[PDB]
Amino acid sequence: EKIICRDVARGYENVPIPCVNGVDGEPCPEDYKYISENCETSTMNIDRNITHLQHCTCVDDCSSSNCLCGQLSIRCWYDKDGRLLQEFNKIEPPLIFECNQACSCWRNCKNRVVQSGIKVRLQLYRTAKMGWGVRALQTIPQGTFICEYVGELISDAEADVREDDSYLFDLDNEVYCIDARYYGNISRFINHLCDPNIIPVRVFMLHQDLRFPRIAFFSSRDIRTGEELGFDYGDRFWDIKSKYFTCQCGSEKCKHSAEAIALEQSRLA
Ligand SMILES: COc1cc2nc(N(C)C3CCCC3)nc(NC3CCN(C)CC3)c2cc1OC
Ligand SMILES: C[S@@+](CC[C@H](N)C(=O)[O-])C[C@H]1O[C@@H](n2cnc3c(N)ncnc32)[C@H](O)[C@@H]1O
Ligand SMILES: [Zn+2]
Ligand SMILES: [Zn+2]
Ligand SMILES: [Zn+2]
Ligand SMILES: [Zn+2]
Repeated sequence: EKIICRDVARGYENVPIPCVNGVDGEPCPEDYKYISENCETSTMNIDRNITHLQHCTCVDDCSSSNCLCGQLSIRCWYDKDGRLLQEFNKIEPPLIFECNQACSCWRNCKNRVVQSGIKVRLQLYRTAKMGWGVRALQTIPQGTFICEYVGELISDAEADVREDDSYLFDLDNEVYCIDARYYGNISRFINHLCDPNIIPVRVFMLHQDLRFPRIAFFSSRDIRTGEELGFDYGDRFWDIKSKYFTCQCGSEKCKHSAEAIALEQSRLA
C-alpha cells in the first residue's frame, strides 16, 4: 500500500529497498542495525593475505574455459548476462570462486556477479501471516543473483549460547555462523518457503578463507513481479522452532505446517 520507508538500507546498496505495510499497524522494523557487508564482533582473523588467493591470468573478459577462477568452480557458472548456468546444480550447489584483486583481469569481467551487489528491485513488505517478508518488484529470470545473506560472523560455540536463533545461517565445513539478529541486511527478512524460489550458494570473492564463505541467493526459477522470495531454512531450524510455531507458507508441498507435523505424528503409530 503506502511506502513507510524509502530505503531500509540507508543508501548502502546499489538500489534502494523500500518498506510498505498494507496489512497491519506495524511500523518499519527498527530493532536491528542494517549493514551491507558481514561484520565481526570478536577476533576472527579472516585470511586476507593477497598471496593466498588463487587467481586467473586472463586478459579477456574471463568468458573462456581457461579461466582458473572458473576452473576452481569446476566451470564458471555465470552466462554472459551474469546468471547461473542452466545445468547449475541447484540441489547441491558447488562453491563459486569469483575473480579478485590478484587476478590479471578487469573489474568488469564476467566472473564478478556477487561482488557487484544487488541489481534487482526488492521490497520489504508486511505479509499476511509471516510478519515481514521480501518480494520482487520486477520479473527475475531463473539464475539471477538476488542478494547476499549478510550479518554478524560468529563461532559455533558463540551460536550455542545465542538466545535468539531466528536469524541464523550455518556456514559449515571449525564451523561458523552468520547471525543476522542484531546486524543484518535485507536477507534477514526473507521467509521460509517449502516451495522455495531462491537457493543459497557459497561464494568466495576478496578472500578465500574456507571458514567464511559468503552466502549468495540466486533465483531457482523465473520469479514474477510481486512474488514473495523464500528459501528452505532447513531441518535444523524447523526441528527447533516447530514446537513454537508452524509453517504458514501455504504450499501443498508444505512439510512444516501443523497439519503436516500432525499427519507424520499420526502415521507414527
Ligand atoms: C539455520 O537455523 C538455525 C541454525 C542454528 N545453528 C546453531 N548452531 C549452534 C550452529 C553452529 C554451527 C553448527 C550449528 N544453533 C541454533 N540454535 C541453538 C539452539 C540452542 N540455543 C541455546 C542456542 C541456539 C540454530 C538455530 C537455527 O534456527 C532455529
Ligand atoms: C529470518 S526471520 C524472517 C523475517 C521475519 N518474518 C520478520 O518479520 O522479521 C525468521 C522468522 O520469520 C517467521 N517465519 C519465517 N518463515 C515462516 C514460515 N514459513 N511460517 C511461519 N513463520 C515464518 C518466523 O517468526 C521466523 O522465526
Ligand atoms: Zn579469468
Ligand atoms: Zn580470476
Ligand atoms: Zn576475471
Ligand atoms: Zn511450509
